[PDB]
Amino acid sequence: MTELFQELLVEDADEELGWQERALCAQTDPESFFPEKGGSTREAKKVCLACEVRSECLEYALQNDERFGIWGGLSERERRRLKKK
DNA sequence: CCAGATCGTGCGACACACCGGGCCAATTGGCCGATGCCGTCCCGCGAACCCCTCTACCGTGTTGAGCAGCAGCGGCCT
Ligand code: SF4
Repeated sequence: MTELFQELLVEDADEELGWQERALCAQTDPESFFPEKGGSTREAKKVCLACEVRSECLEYALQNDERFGIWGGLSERERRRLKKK
């Protein structure tokens, strides 16, 4: 349908700062990614599943070692066990 | 002519609509409490850092043009 022939051939920016700009969650409620009280961690996991820079997000999160929120489709203890493994 | 598409109607299934129950998984996220390394500070000494002081064969010198005010002088006036 309205796919623009996979981004088409009309582009003038020819400039990218980094993989932040390709983040899908930026098009989405930030609050849902930090479940307070008990919360849930599956809808935002589904959102991350379709992210095109999931690997980069996971790598950056692990390298900087944030212990809050859900990054790369994984929550805190998945990151912790991956770090410990 | 007359037979399937369309639709009427019917029976069933049925994917949930409800609105209410009764428990549970995941997943907590706090810092609880205990343990440990770094920032700040107070000397301790020493290198340097800046200021002050003194040395007595003796030695004695660095263009043109325009406009205006002041000093010297010739010459009355008394
Ligand atoms: S993987 Fe990272 S960048 Fe992508 S949507 Fe999830 S949190 Fe955002």
